Amino acid sequence: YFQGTANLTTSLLGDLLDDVTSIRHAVLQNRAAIDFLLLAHGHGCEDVAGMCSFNLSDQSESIQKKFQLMKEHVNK
Amino acid sequence: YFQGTANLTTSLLGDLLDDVTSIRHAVLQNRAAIDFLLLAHGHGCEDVAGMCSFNLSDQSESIQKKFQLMKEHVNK
Amino acid sequence: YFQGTANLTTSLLGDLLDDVTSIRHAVLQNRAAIDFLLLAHGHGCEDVAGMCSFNLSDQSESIQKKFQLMKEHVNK
Ligand SMILES: [Cl-]
Repeated sequence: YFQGTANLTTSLLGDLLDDVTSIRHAVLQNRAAIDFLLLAHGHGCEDVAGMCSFNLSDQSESIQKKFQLMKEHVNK
Repeated sequence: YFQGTANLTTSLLGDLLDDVTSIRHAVLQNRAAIDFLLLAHGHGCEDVAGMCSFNLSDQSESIQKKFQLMKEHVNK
Repeated sequence: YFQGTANLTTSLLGDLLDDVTSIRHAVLQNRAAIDFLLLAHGHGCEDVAGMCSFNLSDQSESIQKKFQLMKEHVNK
């Protein structure tokens, strides 16, 4: 049914949001590690494109609320 | 039609799953590279937040099967 | 309505595509940083699994056009 397709979509998006959140966290831990290494070479994060930045696209707020709204709409 | 919207959604999700899988793999290769560098400074991965961990959110199993179920449901 | 579910889905996918694009960019900047460090140890990217590669799964073209087609179809 349409409820079928819809519920599959939200289930799937749920899993995918959680994997992407997890990916982002790892990338930022990786960047922090990199900056410690640059430090130990006597270099600052400014010596490497992007390495000072820890404010990635983080539309996490927006996505969680829309996801909730979608579920509540799709499964009620 | 609804089949239209649905088939666009699964096509798109297909591409996105493949890009996210690929991203995760790269992040884990990046972390492995980092740990080799920490090693060469005489440090262990325990000296850097997260650097020992290679078990990221990996709901890949779950997502592939739901994706398959969605396609088969959406396009049959 | 179905337009409801649909418009929520595209809004959400929009945010997610933008976050994933942003993630990928960061991972590639992280890899570039890593390679500079390997260099400073007298090693080439060939000494570390994946570190030479900057051509990640990048189905960005395909996804943007399908996303556009989906919106135009879903919200018209
Ligand atoms: Cl990374």
